[PDB]
Amino acid sequence: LQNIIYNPVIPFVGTIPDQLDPGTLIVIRGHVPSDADRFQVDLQNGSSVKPRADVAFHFNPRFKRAGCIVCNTLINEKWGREEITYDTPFKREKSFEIVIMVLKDKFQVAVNGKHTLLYGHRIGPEKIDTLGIYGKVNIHSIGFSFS
Ligand SMILES: CC(=O)N[C@H]1[C@H](O[C@H]2[C@@H](O)[C@@H](CO)O[C@@H](O[C@H]3[C@H](O)[C@@H](O)[C@H](O)O[C@@H]3CO)[C@@H]2O)O[C@H](CO)[C@@H](O[C@@H]2O[C@H](CO)[C@H](O)[C@H](O)[C@H]2O)[C@@H]1O
Repeated sequence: LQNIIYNPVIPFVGTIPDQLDPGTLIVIRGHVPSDADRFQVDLQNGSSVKPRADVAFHFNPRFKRAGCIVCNTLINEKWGREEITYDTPFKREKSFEIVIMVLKDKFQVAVNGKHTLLYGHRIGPEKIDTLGIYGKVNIHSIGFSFS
């Protein structure tokens, strides 16, 4: 793995140091605290906050009731149609590994070595240069594998 960040402070906002061409991996290892209601990983076009940077891929584990993962895209401060995954591997008080693989037409996400979800590109992945990690989560490491 390349361009590793260890023990970043959350909220984390970081420049992705190369392009997300097909085959590129983003590998995030961390732990979910006991009081977590949600956290999110955002693949952003920049780091503007007003207007809020467009979010090509919002990957949003939620923990209330049975839990789920919500995926969506933010374009000019408007959320698109949510894509919900109900078979969620995340749990409070458990460590995890997220691997986001960039493919031509979509993201593929594996968590803890197991396929979790697909998310079709809504924004060109060439527009992505910024990794945001927010909410109730502890991140141990971030690393990339560029293709
Ligand atoms: C209130 C809140 O937590 N806001 C977050 C924001 O969350 C939204 C996002 O998860 C979308 C995805 O579709 O869903 C929003 O909730 C919807 C419900 O899911 C749905 O059932 C209901 O019908 O409609 C709801 C409203 O649309 C949810 O609020 O996520 C963004 C982007 O990650 C957060 O903004 C980012 O926050 C960080 C700090 O945590 C920084 O400030 C970033 O700059 C900022 O972009 C926002 O806090």
